[PDB]
Amino acid sequence: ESADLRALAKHLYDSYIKSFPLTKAKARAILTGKTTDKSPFVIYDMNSLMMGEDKIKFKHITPLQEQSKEVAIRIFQGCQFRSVEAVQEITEYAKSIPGFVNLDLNDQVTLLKYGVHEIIYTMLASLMNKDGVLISEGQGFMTREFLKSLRKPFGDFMEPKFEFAVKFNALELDDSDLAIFIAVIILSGDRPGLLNVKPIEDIQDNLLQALELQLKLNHPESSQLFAKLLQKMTDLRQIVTEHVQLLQVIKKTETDMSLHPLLQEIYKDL
Amino acid sequence: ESADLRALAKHLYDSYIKSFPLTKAKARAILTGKTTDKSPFVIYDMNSLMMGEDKIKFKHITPLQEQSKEVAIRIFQGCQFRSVEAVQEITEYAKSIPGFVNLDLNDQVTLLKYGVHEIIYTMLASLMNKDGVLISEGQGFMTREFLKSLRKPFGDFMEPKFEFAVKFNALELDDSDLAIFIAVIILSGDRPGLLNVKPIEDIQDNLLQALELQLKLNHPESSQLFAKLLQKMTDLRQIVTEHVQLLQVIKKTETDMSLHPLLQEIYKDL
Ligand SMILES: O=C(O)[C@H](Cc1ccccc1)Oc1ccc(Cc2ccccc2)cc1
Repeated sequence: ESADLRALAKHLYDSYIKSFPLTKAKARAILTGKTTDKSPFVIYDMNSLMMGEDKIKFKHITPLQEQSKEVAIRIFQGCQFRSVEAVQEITEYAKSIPGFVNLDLNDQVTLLKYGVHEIIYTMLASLMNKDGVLISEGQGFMTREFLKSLRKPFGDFMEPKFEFAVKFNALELDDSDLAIFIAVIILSGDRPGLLNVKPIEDIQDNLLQALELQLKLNHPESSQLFAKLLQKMTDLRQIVTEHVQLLQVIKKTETDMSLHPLLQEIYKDL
Repeated sequence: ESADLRALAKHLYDSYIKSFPLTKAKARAILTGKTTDKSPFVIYDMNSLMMGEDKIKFKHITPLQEQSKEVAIRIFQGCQFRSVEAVQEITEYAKSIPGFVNLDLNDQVTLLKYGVHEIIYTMLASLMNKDGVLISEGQGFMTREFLKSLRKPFGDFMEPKFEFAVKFNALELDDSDLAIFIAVIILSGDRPGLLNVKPIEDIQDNLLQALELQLKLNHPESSQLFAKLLQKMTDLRQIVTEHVQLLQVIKKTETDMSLHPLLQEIYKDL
């Protein structure tokens, strides 16, 4: 019954709105869009980052570049702090998906553990355009150039996400569409270690059904949009795999430090 | 008009039968012992192997292998042969996909280059069950266990293909379904280096519509089969990537062995 599907879609949208502060609609207004009423601080250079990190609402380290903590490192570690926040927002959203809390607890943890990275990059694209990505709740904007000019190991960290974003954003999905897509990603079914795959696939089946109707009604002229979005799931997987890769490579840069115990703890691997 | 999509489905199924000598229909009839009009000889150890060249057409070695191209080598030299053969069969099929031959020559080559191995693993599943795979046009059957017991590097080649096969086969697709799915794979558009992406996406869109109708009519009770099939496209990409690194390992261990020219061209790093 299209009734239930349309109902499911609205529910996910409302839940999505309350779990994620920065929506794509908002990010878009700020980005390429005009909506010039409070332009974001732009970070396009070392001086920009420096002469602005003290003026921006960032919570970690202050701008200090002179043989004391490399810029690239501080920026990378900065993305970790934010990803850790996103994880909690995503976890809260997952709990609103009909049926999720009723699943085996271990399976719930497994789905979140393997789905968080794919969701993070999916939503990150909402805050990106070909020229840069929004930062700090949208109060900042770090250029694509400045990021690619960072240290050798770190100058290739965001590029692949930028490439994905450009292609993903070409589908012109809106929040209402994304709310359902993100739920499909969470209720995968092929994650390793799952104990009871049936209820998970049963829910995804219902979610996919809802996603298809949402796309047909919200994008009547976009032929086969459903199929195209689903194929983007292969691009996300590669982004993630490729990501843990550069991560291990970085692991061979910073290691033994008797001052990171409690801090390194808060930031595991995911 | 669904009428035009049905005609396209028929066309592709027709060309598929004409290009691929060993269909899934024939493979299942051979595998399901219920049909013993012509059963396969089974290879599950060295002795069976020796006896294999007896009744089966094996131009390889039968006796000793250690000091004369070991078994593992003989088997993969044979595998290399079938793949090149498979590539030629797929290339022949590609030309029948409406619009393919009318594309920029450079793009035709790029589409085949990236799509060929994804198709091979899809079709290779038609020849597999949880315990082994048909060989030599169905005259033989080599055990999964036998293959996994080969020399350190050679024993890791097939296992992931079997793992893929067992799950892909759970979808219960038949030849008419696969003919359209294979065509969908070839006309990607997100392949690296494409010159004219639009004409490619226009063809894939039409093929996707054809695939969706086919699965709805041929599998009326298989909810979200279309979406489930499309997601399998992520498993294929992974298999290709692992396969490549294994290949790079062999190239360094067997400095006397050679990767066939046609396959060397298709492959590349990164
Ligand atoms: O990579 C390929 O194109 C083929 C693809 C394939 C793999 C499994 C079944 C069918 C086709 O699989 C190969 C795997 C290893 C090798 C290594 C090899 C090189 C020279 C001689 C013997 C083996 C060659 C092909």
